[PDB]
Amino acid sequence: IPMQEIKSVEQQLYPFDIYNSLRQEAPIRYDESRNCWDVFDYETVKYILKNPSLFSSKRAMEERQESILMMDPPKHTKLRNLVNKAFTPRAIQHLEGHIEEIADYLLDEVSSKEKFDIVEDFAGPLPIIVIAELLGVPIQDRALFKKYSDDLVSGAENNSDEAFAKMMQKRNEGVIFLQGYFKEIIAERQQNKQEDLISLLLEAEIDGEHLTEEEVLGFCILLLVAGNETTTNLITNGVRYMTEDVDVQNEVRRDISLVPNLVEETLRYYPPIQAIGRIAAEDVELGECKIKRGQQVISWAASANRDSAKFEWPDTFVVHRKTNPHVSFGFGIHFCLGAPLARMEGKIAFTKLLEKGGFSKVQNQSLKPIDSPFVFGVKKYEIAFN
Ligand code: HEM
Repeated sequence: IPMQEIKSVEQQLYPFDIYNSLRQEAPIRYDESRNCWDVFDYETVKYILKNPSLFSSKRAMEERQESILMMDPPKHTKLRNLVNKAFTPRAIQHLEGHIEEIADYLLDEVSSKEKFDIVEDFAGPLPIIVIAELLGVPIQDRALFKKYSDDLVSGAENNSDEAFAKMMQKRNEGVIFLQGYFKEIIAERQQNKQEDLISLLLEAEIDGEHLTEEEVLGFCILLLVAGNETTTNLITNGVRYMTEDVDVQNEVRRDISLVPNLVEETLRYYPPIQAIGRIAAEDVELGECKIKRGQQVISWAASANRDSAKFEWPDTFVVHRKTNPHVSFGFGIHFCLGAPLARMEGKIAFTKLLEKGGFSKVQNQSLKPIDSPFVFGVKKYEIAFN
């Protein structure tokens, strides 16, 4: 359910001027229609995230509990600490070759094609293949794995009651499949360990505590939910920017060391996740606004990422920033566990693309935004190499 200031399709595809205006009028505002507080300014987004005691990640138990994302300390702290070791930049760095092999593979499958969808053909599959490798999905089981991960976040045929129904069947059908499949794999690895993440998670120990199989199960479902579409949107949003501003593409193709800046600046400018939800746990005054216990507090990273108070040239895509303290991965204790992996898949994806040569956006597409108003990315983006 989107905010009323976002009217057309073209605004969903570039709402940043809208959010910027809103940030100037009211850094905090209550939207009666959506029954929530929106926060647009960086300093107050940072503060919300940095104070889990005031602003909670907990959710109504009717909605699913996506593992650590929807926990508060002290529980969140214990579980994160058990899954942490596997996601640091050093821990995953060794995957660079495999991720390179995959991106090479995916681009080789579209060589004689004169145009292709970066989503379906490249950016969508890369995270699925990688997290499959990482988790320990055998290669021979990827097809169904990919299929229901795809199904997990599928769009709709229309925004009706009929197609929203159909989609939610499909999504939920995938969560069920994936819960069954992992439950099967967790169990497999529970009694015979393999050289993979699921096994590594089962063996973790901190203060004598282990994760339960159900915690590993839920964490594995989270990695797909949290890790696939967002990374896919990173690669696609980046390819989108690099075809909207070709000089940026060509600058980075010539100084390939700029790709890490390209990735952070894509995250800042075209953030795959544009908003973070919290439920207020106490009454708290933000500026002059009186936020009450129980109220929903949406912090907009896409607005925050462009705050004149924190970022120079906030509406200009710059690959030479000295710091890029966006909140596209959040901030604080819930800071994306997958940022090193997303940053590496992002880096490799952009590199292989640039090394293949110039590429351009294909003429006369109807760019279709992702349905959620918390997500920023497109369902399809056709490009062509020259
Ligand atoms: C560009 C890609 C990604 C973006 C933009 C992104 C964004 C985020 C954000 C904003 C949060 C914090 C949400 C909150 O504070 O409530 C988060 C959390 C998380 N992300 Fe991502 N994510 C990305 C990729 C990934 C990947 C690839 C993985 C793993 C494969 C991953 C795993 C997680 C997990 C497990 C959490 C929960 C951490 C916690 O709650 O303590 N993310 N992500």
